[PDB]
Amino acid sequence: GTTYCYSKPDGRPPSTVSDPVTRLGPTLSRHYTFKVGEWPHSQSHGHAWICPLPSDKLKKMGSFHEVVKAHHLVKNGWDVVVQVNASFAHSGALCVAAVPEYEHTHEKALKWSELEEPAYTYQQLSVFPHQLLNLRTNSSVHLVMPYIGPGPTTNLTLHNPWTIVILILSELTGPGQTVPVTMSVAPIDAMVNGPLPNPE
Amino acid sequence: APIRVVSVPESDSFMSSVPDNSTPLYPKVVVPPRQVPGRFTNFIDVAKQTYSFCSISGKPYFEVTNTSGDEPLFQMDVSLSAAELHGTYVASLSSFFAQYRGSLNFYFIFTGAAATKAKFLVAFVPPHSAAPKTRDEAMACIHAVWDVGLNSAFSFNVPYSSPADFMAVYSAEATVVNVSGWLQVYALTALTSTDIAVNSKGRVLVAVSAGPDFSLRHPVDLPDKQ
Amino acid sequence: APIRVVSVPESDSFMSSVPDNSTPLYPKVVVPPRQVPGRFTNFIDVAKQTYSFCSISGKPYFEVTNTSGDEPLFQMDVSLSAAELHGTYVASLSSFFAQYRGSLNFYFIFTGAAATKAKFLVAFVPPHSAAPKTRDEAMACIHAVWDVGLNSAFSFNVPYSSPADFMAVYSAEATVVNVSGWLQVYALTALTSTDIAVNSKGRVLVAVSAGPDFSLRHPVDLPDKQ
Amino acid sequence: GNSGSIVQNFYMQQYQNSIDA
Amino acid sequence: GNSGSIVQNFYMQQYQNSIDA
Amino acid sequence: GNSGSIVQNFYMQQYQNSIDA
Amino acid sequence: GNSGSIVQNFYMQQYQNSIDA
Amino acid sequence: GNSGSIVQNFYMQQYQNSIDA
Amino acid sequence: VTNVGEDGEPGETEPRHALSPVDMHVHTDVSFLLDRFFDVETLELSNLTGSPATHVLDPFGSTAQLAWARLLNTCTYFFSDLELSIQFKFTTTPSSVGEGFVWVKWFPVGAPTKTTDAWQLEGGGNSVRIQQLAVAGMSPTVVFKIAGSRSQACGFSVPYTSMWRVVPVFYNGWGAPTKEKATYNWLPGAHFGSILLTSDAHDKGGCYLRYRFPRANMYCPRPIPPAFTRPADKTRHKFPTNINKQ
Amino acid sequence: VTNVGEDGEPGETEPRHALSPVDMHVHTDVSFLLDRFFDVETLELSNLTGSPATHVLDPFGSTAQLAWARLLNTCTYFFSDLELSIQFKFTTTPSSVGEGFVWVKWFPVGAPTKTTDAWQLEGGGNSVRIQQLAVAGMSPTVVFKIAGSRSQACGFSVPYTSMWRVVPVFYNGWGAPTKEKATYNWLPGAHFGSILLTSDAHDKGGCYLRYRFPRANMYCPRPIPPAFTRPADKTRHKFPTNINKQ
Ligand SMILES: CC(=O)N[C@H]1[C@H]([C@H](O)[C@H](O)CO)O[C@@](O[C@H]2[C@@H](O)[C@@H](CO)O[C@@H](O[C@H]3[C@H](O)[C@@H](O)[C@@H](O)O[C@@H]3CO)[C@@H]2O)(C(=O)O)C[C@@H]1O
Ligand SMILES: CC(=O)N[C@H]1[C@H]([C@H](O)[C@H](O)CO)O[C@@](O[C@H]2[C@@H](O)[C@@H](CO)O[C@@H](O[C@H]3[C@H](O)[C@@H](O)[C@@H](O)O[C@@H]3CO)[C@@H]2O)(C(=O)O)C[C@@H]1O
Repeated sequence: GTTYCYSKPDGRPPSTVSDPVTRLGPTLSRHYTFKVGEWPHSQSHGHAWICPLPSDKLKKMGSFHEVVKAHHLVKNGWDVVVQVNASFAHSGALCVAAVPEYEHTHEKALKWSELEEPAYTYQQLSVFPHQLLNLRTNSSVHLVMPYIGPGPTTNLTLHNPWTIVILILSELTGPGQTVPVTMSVAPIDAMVNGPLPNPE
Repeated sequence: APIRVVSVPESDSFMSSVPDNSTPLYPKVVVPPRQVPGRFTNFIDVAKQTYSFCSISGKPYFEVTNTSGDEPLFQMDVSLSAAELHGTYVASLSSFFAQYRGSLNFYFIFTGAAATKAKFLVAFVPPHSAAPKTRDEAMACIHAVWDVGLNSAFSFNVPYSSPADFMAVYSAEATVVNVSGWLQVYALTALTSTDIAVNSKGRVLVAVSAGPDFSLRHPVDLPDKQ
Repeated sequence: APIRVVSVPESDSFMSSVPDNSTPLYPKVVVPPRQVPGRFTNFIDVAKQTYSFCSISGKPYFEVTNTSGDEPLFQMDVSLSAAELHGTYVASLSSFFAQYRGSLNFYFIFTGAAATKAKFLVAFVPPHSAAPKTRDEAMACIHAVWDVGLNSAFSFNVPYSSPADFMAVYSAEATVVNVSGWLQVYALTALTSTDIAVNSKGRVLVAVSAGPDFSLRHPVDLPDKQ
Repeated sequence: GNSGSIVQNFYMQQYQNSIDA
Repeated sequence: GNSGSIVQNFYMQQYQNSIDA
Repeated sequence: GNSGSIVQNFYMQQYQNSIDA
Repeated sequence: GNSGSIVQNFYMQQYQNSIDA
Repeated sequence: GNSGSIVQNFYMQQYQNSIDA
Repeated sequence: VTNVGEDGEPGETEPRHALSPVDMHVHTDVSFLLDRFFDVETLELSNLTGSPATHVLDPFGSTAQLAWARLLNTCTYFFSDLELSIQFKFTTTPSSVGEGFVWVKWFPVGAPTKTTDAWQLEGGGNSVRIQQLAVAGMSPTVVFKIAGSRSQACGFSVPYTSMWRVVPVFYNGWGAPTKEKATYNWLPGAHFGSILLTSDAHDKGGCYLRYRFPRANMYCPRPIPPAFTRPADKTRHKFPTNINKQ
Repeated sequence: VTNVGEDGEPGETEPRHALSPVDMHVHTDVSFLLDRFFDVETLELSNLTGSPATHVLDPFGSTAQLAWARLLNTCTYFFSDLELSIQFKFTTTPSSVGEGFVWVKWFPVGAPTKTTDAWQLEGGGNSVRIQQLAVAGMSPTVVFKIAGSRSQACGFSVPYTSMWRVVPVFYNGWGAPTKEKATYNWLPGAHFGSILLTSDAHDKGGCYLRYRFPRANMYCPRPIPPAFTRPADKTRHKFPTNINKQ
C-alpha cells in the first residue's frame, strides 16, 4: 500500500531563483537500495534507525549523487520503501516514519545512526506520516514525501528536510536470528540550481 | 462639539484576553506566500485522525502468555488523567483544557508471530461498584470478542456515558464527572503456538484515537508540575 | 447620555509610526502649483532606471594589461554590504532597509582605444566552496564571453538564488541569507594593440543598475558609523 | 479567530496586520 | 501614503492639510 | 424641551426616562 | 432583559456572552 | 467660516449657536 | 467482522448511538488559542547611556512550563503576527522615580544594531543623552511615562517580518557554511525581530513581556509533550480543582 | 549578440527566469517613507520674560547621521506638509516644577518677529508676564502643562507655508542682491516656518523636536550619500544584526 507524506510531490520550479534550472529526469535521479540494519533480539523498544535523507549516504547515490555535487541547491521528494526480512515465527513490529526537520541526533547531523527516543515520542511518533510494520501481517512500509521546508528549496549539504525514523515498537520475539531492515530511496521530482566550479 | 464621555470604572485596567487588538506601528508589510504542506486548522482533527500509543508499565503493549485465565490483562480508570494515557497525544492535548467529551477508539494490534493465536474479551465496565476482577465477572457488561487470527488488529469504542454534558480533563478524588468507567482487556484463551519453546508470549500494541463526537473546551493555564 | 468608555492600557503613550495623523491648527492654506519636472514617486524606479559606477581600489574601473591569464580581475562578495558596491547608488539606497531581493545588472564598458582589443569571461560563482582562483576553475559555472570588438560594452545579470525569500541588506559573519555568491570577471585573452608602446592597458568601467525583480523592505534607522 | 469587536477594523486590513499573496 | 485609519478624515481634507491647484 | 445633542439617545427612550400610557 | 444602550453590541453577540444550541 | 470637523455638529444647529429670522 | 451487536459473536462489538455536538470544537482552533496575551518572558531595562543590547523576540526556545511553551512545540512550521504589552514593574520604593521616561524601539527581522548614546537633549545644565537608536524614526519608537501612570504599561501590533515564508520551529540543518555548534537548529531570522527598552529607571525596575499572536498558522503536527509525571499503575492522576470533594 | 544561453558563444549570456513580486516595492514609496515621526533636533526653552528668539524648522541642513538627514539630500526639490510632537524632557529633579505651564506658538513662512514680555496676568501680588507673541491668536498657540502630565508632550499639523511652489534643497544662486557669503544656497522661506517654546521651566528642561512630513513630493533624484566607511578589498562589510552567528 502507498502512503503520502502530507501531499503528492509538485514538480513546480522554485519560487526563489531567477537563476537557470536543470530538472532531473528519473534516469539521472535513479533508484537506490541499501540495508539499514539488523533489528536484533536485545534492542528493547524505543530504539530506532535514523535515516536523515539523504546525506551520509549521499556519496553512494552515484549519479543523482553526481549532479547534486556540482550544484548549489535541490528540491525533491522521495519514494522510500523500508523492507524488514523475517519469517512467520518472528513477532514484533516497528513503525517507520518520515519526519519534517527531525532533530535530536546529538548533532551527528545528516549521518544516519541509532538512538533511543524519549518515549512521549515513540508513543506519539504516529502523529507523523508513518506506516506499521507488524511481523504477523506485512513485511513492507512504503512512503512518498514531497519537497518541504522553510525555503522553497534548500541546500542538501546543510539541511535535510526529510528523515526516516525506523522505530522499534514490540521487540523482536522469536527465532534466535536477527531481522535485517532495508531501504530503497529514489528521488522524485529533482531540480537543481547554480553549478559550482571545477574541483581544482 | 467635544463628545460627552464617562470613563467606565475599570478604564486603565489590562485584561489578557481582550477580544480586540492593539494599535499597528508597522503597516504595509506584504508577506511572502507559503505552499508548505499540512497546515492544520484545529487541534481536534489530528487528535481524531491520529492514533497515539498507550502506556502500561513503561511500554506501549500488553502481554499474553501461555498461562493466563481470568486475571484482567489491561485495566484503566476512564479519565483523561489516567495512567495508560499519560504517554499519548489525546491525553496531553487535553491538558490544554478543562472539559472533554465523547467516545475514544482503541486499537489493539496483536503482534505475536503468525505461528501464534489467542483471544480476548475487551470489555468496558461502568463506574459504579468496586471494579471486577475476573472475566466471568466482566462478561455481563459491554464487551466483544477478539480472536486474533480473524483480524490481527481490532478497534473498540469507549463510549460517553454521563449525566455530565461534559467531563473532567483534570480528574481527582472520585467525583460524578471525574470518571466515566473502566476499560479492561481480559484473556479469553491463552497463547497456542506451533512451538512453545520459540513463541511463549504475545505483544498487543494498544493505541488511542479521539472519538468522532470527542471535543474539548475552556483553555487553561498550567499549574505546578506533579 | 455620556458614552461609556474604557481607557486602553497604553492610553498616554507616544509611538512614532502611528498610521494616523495629528490635529490641524492652520486650515485653509491653498498652495501654489508646481510644474517642476522629474518628480519621482518611488525610490526603486531611479535605482532600476539608473546606473551607478562601482568601486575597486578607489577607481570605478578595472584594468587589463598586455599580461594577465587566469588571475581573476574583478571579484566581489555578492552582498549589498560588499566592497565594490560601497560607492554606488543601489547599495546606499539599500542602507535605508533590512532586506533586498532580486538580480542586479552589471554594465562593463571597455574604454581602451579603438586600436585595442581584448576578451573576458564574466562569471558568477555560487556561495558554497571557498572561491575559485583561475579562469579554468570558474568556467564550469554561469558565465558568458565578452569580446571587446563586437560590443564595447556589455551587460551581465547577477541572479537571485536563494531559499531566502528575501536577502540581507546588512551582511556580516557569513550566514545563509548573508551572501548570494561571487561576481568575477577574468581575462580571457590579453591586450592586443596596434602599438604596445602607446596602448599597454585598458580600463573597463563597471556600473550597477537595480534588477527588474529587485525590491527592498523594512525601513531602518542608522546605527553607529563603521 | 478571536478578533471580535466592531472597532477591530478601526484600522485598515492593510495597515493593521500582514498580507499574503 | 501612510495615512490609514478611518478617523484619518475626522477632520476635513480642506482643514487638515494643504491644497494644490 | 432642552435635550439637544445627538448622543442624547445614546441610551434608549425606554431606559433613559419614564413612560406614559 | 436590562441591556439598553446602543453600544451594548459594541462587542459581538458571539464574543460578549454565551450561546445556546 | 473656520468650523471644520464632522463632530462640529455634535450639537444641533439650534442648540450650539444663535439663529436669525 | 459481524459489527452491530448482541450475539456473543466474534468481531461483533455492540452499538454506539454517537453523540450530538455543542461547542463545535472551536476552542481547539489553533487561530483562537493563539490570539490572546501571554506572559512570555521578563527582562530588565538598559540605562539611557552605555553601549547596550537589543533583545530578541524568540518564543521558540521554550522549556519553561507555560502552555504557550508547548503548543509552539506542537508544530514544525509557524506563522502569525505579533502583539505586545510591556508593563514595567517596580523593584524598589515607587517614590524614587518622579519622571520615568522610557524609550522603547522595535527592530524588524534583520535590522542593523550597534548603539551608543548619540542624541543629546540639554537645558539648564545636567542634560540627557538618549540612545542612538532609541530615537524616533524608521523602526517604531514608543515612549511612555511611569509617574502615577495609572497602568505602567504600553503596547502595540507588529507584522511578520522574517524573510522566511514560514518559520521552522525545528531545523535539521545549520544556518551557516561553518557547521559550528550553536549553528544547529538555527537558520537566522526565524523569529519576530527585536526590542530595546531604555530609561532613567533600568535599576528600580523589571519589565513583563507579553505576546499575542494573531493569525496563527500551524503546519505539520508534532508530538505534544506530557507536562506531568507518569502516574502509578491502574490509577488516575489526582489533582486540585474547581470541583473536588470539599 | 546571440543572447539566450548554452553554447559557449560570444555575446551569449545564459537564461534568467526572473522573479515574482511580493511587497510590490511599496516600502520605497517616497510618500510612505516620509509620513512618520522623526526625532529631528533637540532644543531648550525660553523664559516667559526677556526678549527671546524664534526657532527655525529647517530640516534641510543635515550632517547628523540620521536617515532622514540623507533622503532629504536625495532630492533637488521638496514639498510636504508638517507635523509635530514636542516632548519636553526633564534635566533636574522632577519635583521642582509644580505647575509647568508651557507656551508654544507657531509662525508661518514669513511672519514678523520681535517679542518682549507684553502680556500681564496678575493676582495676589507676584504676577506673571508671558510673551508678546506667546499669546493666543492668528498663529496657533499651544499651551500644555507638565505636572504629572502622563506624557509631557503636545502635538499638531501645520501646512506648507512657503511662498515657493516647491523648496530647493540646493541653490546655485543667492537669495540677496548683495552676493555675500551666508547668502549662498539660501533663498529665504525655503523651510516650514518657526516656533517659540517659553515657560517657567526653560531651565529644568530640554525639548525633543519631532517632524512627520505627510504628502511627500520629491523632484530630481540626486546622489545618495554612503553613510559607512569604504570596506577593504574583496571583502564584505560585517555588521551586528538580528541574524548573525550566535
Ligand atoms: C547623530 C549625531 O550626530 N549625534 C551627535 C550628537 C548630536 O548631533 C546632538 O546630540 C544633536 O542634538 O552630538 C554630538 O556632538 C555634539 C557635542 O560635541 C556638543 C558638545 O559641545 O556640541 C554639539 O554642537 C553644538 C555646537 O558646539 C554649538 O555651537 C551649537 O551649534 O549647538 C550644538 C548642539 O546644540 C555637537 O553636535 C554629541 O556630543 O553627542 C555627537 C553625536 O555623535
Ligand atoms: C499688548 C499690550 O498692550 N501690552 C501692555 C500690557 C498689557 O496692556 C497688559 O498686560 C494687559 O493685561 O500692559 C503694560 O502696561 C500696563 C502696566 O503699566 C500696568 C502697571 O501699572 O498698568 C496697566 O494698566 C492698569 C491700570 O493702571 C489700572 O488703572 C487698571 O485699569 O488696570 C490696568 C491693567 O489691569 C498697564 O496697561 C505692561 O505693564 O506690560 C504695557 C504693555 O505693553
